[PDB]
Amino acid sequence: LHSEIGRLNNQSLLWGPYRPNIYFGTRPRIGKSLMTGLMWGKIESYTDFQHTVRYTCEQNEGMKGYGWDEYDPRRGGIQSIHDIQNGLDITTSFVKIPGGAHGGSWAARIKGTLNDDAPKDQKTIVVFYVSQEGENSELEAVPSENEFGYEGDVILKGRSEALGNYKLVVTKGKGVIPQSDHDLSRLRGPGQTVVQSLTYPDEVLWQAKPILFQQLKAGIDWLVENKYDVADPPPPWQVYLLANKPGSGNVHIVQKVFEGDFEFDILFSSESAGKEVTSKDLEREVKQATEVFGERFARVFDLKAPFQGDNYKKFGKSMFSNLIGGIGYFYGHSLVDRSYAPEYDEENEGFWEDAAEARARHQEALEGPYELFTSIPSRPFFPRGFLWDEGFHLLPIADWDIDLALEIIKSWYNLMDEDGWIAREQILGAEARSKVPKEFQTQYPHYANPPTLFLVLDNFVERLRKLDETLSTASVDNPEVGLEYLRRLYPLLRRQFDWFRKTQAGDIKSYDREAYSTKEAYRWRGRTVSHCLTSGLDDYPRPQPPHPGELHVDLMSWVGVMVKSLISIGSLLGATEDVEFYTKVLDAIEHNLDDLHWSEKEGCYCDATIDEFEEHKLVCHKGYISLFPFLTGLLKPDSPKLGKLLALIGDESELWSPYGLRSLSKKDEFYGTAENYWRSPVWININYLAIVQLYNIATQDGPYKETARDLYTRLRKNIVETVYRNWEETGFAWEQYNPETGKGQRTQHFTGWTSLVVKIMSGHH
Repeated sequence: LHSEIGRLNNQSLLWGPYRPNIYFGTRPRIGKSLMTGLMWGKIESYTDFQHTVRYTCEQNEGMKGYGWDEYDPRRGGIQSIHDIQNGLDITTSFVKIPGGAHGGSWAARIKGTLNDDAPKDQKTIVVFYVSQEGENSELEAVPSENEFGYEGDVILKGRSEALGNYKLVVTKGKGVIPQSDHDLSRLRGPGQTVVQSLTYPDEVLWQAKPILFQQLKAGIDWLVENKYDVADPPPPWQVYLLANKPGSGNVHIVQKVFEGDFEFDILFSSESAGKEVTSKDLEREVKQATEVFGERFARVFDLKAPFQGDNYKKFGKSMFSNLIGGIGYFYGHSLVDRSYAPEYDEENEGFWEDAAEARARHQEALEGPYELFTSIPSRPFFPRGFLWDEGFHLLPIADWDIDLALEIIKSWYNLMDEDGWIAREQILGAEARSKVPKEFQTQYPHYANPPTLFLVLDNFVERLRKLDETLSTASVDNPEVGLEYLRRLYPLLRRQFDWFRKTQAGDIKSYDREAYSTKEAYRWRGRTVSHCLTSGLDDYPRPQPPHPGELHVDLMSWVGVMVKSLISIGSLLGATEDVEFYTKVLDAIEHNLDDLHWSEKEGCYCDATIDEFEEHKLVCHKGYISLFPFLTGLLKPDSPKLGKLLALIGDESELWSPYGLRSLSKKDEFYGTAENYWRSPVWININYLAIVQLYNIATQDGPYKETARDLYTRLRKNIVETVYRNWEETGFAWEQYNPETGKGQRTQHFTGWTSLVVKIMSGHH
């Protein structure tokens, strides 16, 4: 029965608009299969279309905003695109019809409304692009009855081993289509829908913009050869109509030209299900999906005061939809240095100089291919998987559909190598690579990343202890199924636990260092003079200069996070001998945290080095790190240490801003310095951690209960209000928030862990 629920998940999830990197497109969770993509662009001149056409997501002055208003990966949703440069408001409704053996049918409606500042007679080119990968698959445009193209529907008939027999329909649509009076119209027709059927080698099918322009250039070239010139030129929009050439190939371009407003449907019908999907079907299914989404949101995201209002529900719905709407499917080779150079051991002083040099050898090679099914931090800037980012993304998603979360966990853990390493950044496929500057492509098997995924596993277990509808929760409702998942997964967690210990261990036994345990002490590999990429808090101030003697309090606490999860998961499966070792390791970390990291002079935890005279120095920079053992849920509520920390959090002159907790205290000499990623600004992800911990202290018999309650109340308000104000003003979620002015800065469309704000509003942690 485990594989039963599994088999039904595969099916429910297989289709999706899983191409977050582009404005709108669909592809299933299969590496080499059928992919679609939408392009549009105004045409005012003979040259302008190359600059206007939209495809892959961007964010600039040209585009106001965009994203999902509602979205379930199981049902579909609705997307709003507000395009200034093209005078266009676009709606993409996507919807999935369960049926057959192949993962259902699906449908989409593309609706374009000129805004007020567009000419009422604007000519807009629209392209739906369709490609298929595989050796023994076939896709064919049924040709038109009319001479030069299509007066109505365009029907694609295809077959693959993966999808079986299907047909894809691009409907006639509503809207004025411009007619041309020119001599050209004898040969090209006056204006109609047109199709071109091409074949390219599979590996380039994704490069749709160039493929398209290659045809457009080909057409213009033809005009020039055939004596169409400046004496009597055809109108621009007719020059950019492709000559109709339907047939079979791995690439089909469907082109429409519209005058004024327009809309059209795409209907994908699985042969193996009932009768085909019709426009009346899509309308019905859309409407019902909206209602189910409405209903679930109220249950799962019941916003507590003072955020019960409609304004905040709209905002909550947008933060969530964007987060879960950003899920994509990725497939391709990763780029790895398997050289395992000695210099990456980082055991000499000046080790960054060494490791720099090993990198310059360039022994990295492509490998895989691999698949990953994941949410992303940002459609326009970061449409790929990030290791620690995902722990936070899944916290709201877990709430909404735990089975989907567990699917994403499973996907991530399938990337783990023999040693128990997952690359912190998953760039699978040339399409993913296309958007990444070469310097950042190569992954390194000695680079760690905060095990934030464990945090979601935490939520699962607590839920465990205590049809679309059914499947979302199936893995908690049916605990035989629940435990089986954790059974298969456990080894890999354990492997990763050990991996941390083998590769990210610090030195006690070789230094002027005493502590309750000699085993437990951790250091991030990867670190450069000014940076520590692998910790996540890339430019948070660290010991100077970097040094193999370092120990890093954040890292230690992350290990704490894992031991606690393994303990809990171990119990659930009765790994006697295993639980015991974890309990030893835990007990040690608690003691050693205090021994190695706690400062009495400073009343908070700190990082550590060894000196210009070879003894153990603590180095305190009041900030997020300083709070780490707290943020990670490692302190007993009655702890005095807890006390002095809550002092630090609450302290206006240190961390406490009107807008949330500052990455780093104003008292620190490094406040506001360098590039200032983590040297002041406000981060929803760390603030989220704090808020959860406060609430835990605040709902327990214990001596801080009431200092906790005041802090949770005020932080929760501060954080939500900043994200909201900024969303209201700019329509975006932002990567971080200015501590002085409250303004969103850095990466827009960051959904992204800024979406955690729906979980902050809905309380009950």
